[PDB]
Amino acid sequence: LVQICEMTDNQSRLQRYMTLFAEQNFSDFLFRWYLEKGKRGKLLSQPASQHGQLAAFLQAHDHLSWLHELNSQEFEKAHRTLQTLANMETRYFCKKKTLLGLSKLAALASDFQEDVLQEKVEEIAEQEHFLLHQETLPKKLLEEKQLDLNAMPVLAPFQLIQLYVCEENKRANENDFMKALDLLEYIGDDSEVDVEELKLEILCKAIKRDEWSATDGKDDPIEATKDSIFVKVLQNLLNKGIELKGYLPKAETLLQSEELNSLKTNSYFEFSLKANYECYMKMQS
Amino acid sequence: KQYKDCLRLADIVSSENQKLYTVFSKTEMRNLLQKLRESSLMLLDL
Repeated sequence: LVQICEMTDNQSRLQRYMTLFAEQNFSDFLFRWYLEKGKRGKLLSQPASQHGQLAAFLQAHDHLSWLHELNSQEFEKAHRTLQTLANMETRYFCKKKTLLGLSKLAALASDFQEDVLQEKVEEIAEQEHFLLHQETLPKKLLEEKQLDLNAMPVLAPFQLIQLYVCEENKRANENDFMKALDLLEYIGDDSEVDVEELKLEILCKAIKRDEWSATDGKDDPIEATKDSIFVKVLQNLLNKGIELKGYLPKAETLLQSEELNSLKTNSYFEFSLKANYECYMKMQS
Repeated sequence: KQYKDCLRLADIVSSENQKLYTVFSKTEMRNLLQKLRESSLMLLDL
């Protein structure tokens, strides 16, 4: 019957069969048949009288349900479906970003109460904030690692931290280490990753980006180190209003880290690190 | 046929830096989202 209606282009006869054989699930058969033949355009262009049966059929097919929900003006459902699809998307960064942007537009086009709309926009904005750390990865680092933002997976917070602080990021500045520190908030309590160890690693790698040699022993160690990436990270944390006394590892814990083994022999580094720690802790008190 | 850049207009209009969404009427914002959907349909055809 479907093959005859498709070979004869007889849409009025097909609609008559959807009514006549409604009790025998003919609509579900027709929808499966269009899906299997790849005729998705005809599946989504069904008359408004069939939108209830098409909605029920598409519940097993999330990747297509949002298109029907949008066509049916069910923007609140389209938002939820697109948000679930964005949450499940780990394989393509640009696809997750597109799904969140579409989910946000669907929420903004819906009749959500202002309080609920603001909650859903904030939930998406928080995920968009996380994805901005992946989008703002240095283009040269992406080229050197052979990564394409259009084809790469969604990276976990730890993998993004590693890319920001890695030795191959030769142009890492205070903002790259600040983004690596900001990314610590996205590491959940259930992760095998020690957030305090990773915070220590980020700060040790920031310290390693600067030369801690005494340029002509007459400069105030605090003034001489002012342009260092590590000191700019401390200044940025203080400007964000973060309590340095609770947030930073003890100056002794940094000096004990195995990562800093090349700098442990430098008495000027030890003095300058302690002097900066005491200075910025006193600037906050 | 720059359909990907059509969709980036949503990010520009919704940006907190320029607050362009405040100058649109509710009707124009609906029409913009409908136009963006026309561009997304052409991306699905690709």
